[PDB]
Parts: sequence; C-alpha cells; structure tokens
Amino acid sequence: NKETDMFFLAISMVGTDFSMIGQLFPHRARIEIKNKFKREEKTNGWRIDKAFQEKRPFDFDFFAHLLQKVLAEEEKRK
Amino acid sequence: GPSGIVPQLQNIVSTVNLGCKLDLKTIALRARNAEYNPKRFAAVIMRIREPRTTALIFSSGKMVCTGAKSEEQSRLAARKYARVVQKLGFPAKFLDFKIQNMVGSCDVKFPIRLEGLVLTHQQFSSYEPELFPGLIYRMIKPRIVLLIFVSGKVVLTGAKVRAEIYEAFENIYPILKG
Repeated sequence: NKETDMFFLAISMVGTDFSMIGQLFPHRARIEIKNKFKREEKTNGWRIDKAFQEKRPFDFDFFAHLLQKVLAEEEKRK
Repeated sequence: GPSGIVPQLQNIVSTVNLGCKLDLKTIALRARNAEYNPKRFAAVIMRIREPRTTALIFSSGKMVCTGAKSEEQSRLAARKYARVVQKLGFPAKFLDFKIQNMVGSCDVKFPIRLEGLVLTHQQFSSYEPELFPGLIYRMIKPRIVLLIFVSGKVVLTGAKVRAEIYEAFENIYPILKG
C-alpha cells in the first residue's frame, strides 16, 4: 500500500514525469512506472486528477528524507 | 457478407506542425504532464487523460500524437496539445494536421488453420510460429498489413481511414472462412 501512496504523492508533486519518478525510486524502472499507471488509472482517475490539482512542493532534500524514513519504517514493520 | 462483427479501431497516429521554434527545457519546466530526459532523447513527451493519448514536442516545430480511438479524437488530442503549447507562451499554431496510421482488430468466431492459409497463399502470407505464433499477411488493396491467429481474431494496421479497415476485413473474410 505505502508504495502506491508514495507513487501518488510523487504524481502530485511532479506530475506524470515517469522518468524522474523512476530515477528517485530505489529500484523501479520506467516500464514498471507505466504498468503501475495503467493498472491504477481505472480506479484512481479521481486521485490522479487530485494529484494534478495538488501542486505540492517538490523539494529535493525533504522528499529524499521522507522517502528514506518511510521506506525504512515500512521495511521494519512489514 | 458481414457476420455482425464490425472491426474496432484501437489506435490512431497523427502529426501536426507547430510553425514556431520551441524550447524543450522550458516546456518540461512549465508543464505538469511533460516528461523530458535529454540524456536519453531530445524530445518532450506529453500525456492527457481526455483524450487518452500520448504525444511529443520537438524543438524544430513538430508535434505527433497517438493512442486515440478515432481520427477525429486524435485531432482533438492534437489541438488540445497545441492549446497547451500556446498557453505555455510559445506562438504555436495548428498547421498541416495529417493522419499517419490507424490500427484495428476484429474476429470471425471460427478457427483459422494457418497451415492452410500459408500453403494456399505463400506469395504474400508469411507463417512462422517459432518467433511469432500468428500469421503475417500483407496486402495491396489497400496498403494494409494484418495478423491472423488460431482463434480467428485478426489485427489490422497501416490504414488512414476506417473505410480501408472495413473493406480489408470484407476482403479477408471469405479467405478466412474458406
């Protein structure tokens, strides 16, 4: 679940720039980004619209830090 | 005659000339759906949900769009991209819109023995399961290429208008049947 929530936060802050999202994700490749988009769009059309409206700050340091923290916390708890 | 199954288009391809110089970095910076990775390729990719299409910008003043379900829908997508480019501050225009390719698919609801299709029509039908299960079929009237499969479904590509795909299906149906 948290991976999809982070992916949705990314589409909020940066838009459908699949390349940069793939670059900032630890492992995910571009084709995986596209496949996730194709699978999610059907049920989350409203959520991607919200993302496009939600022009959230795309800070580098803050996003890297929260990525690392939440990834570590999920990996610990899962 | 027709069996009541009408071929349905799944993709269109079209292009248009913007008529002005553009900066790929500026587009990537100012647009939300724009994607730009110059290290890989010198073009910007655009995505919109209505129409469901993907398109590209080029600095020389060119635009291409694809993924639509109809040529009119492809034109709508291209004009929406042109409007986006215009409001981003570029003096773009919608000049020389051209439909390039459209794909279709259909079915006949009975099996097609590809062995028979090749051994009756080796001159323009190529059959080679190992690398590709389907049979590859090219045609002259109109200049279309098809993929025919065991289940009887057929993929049609290379057309400029739905009439070509329809008449191609009508031409191949008596071959598919027998």
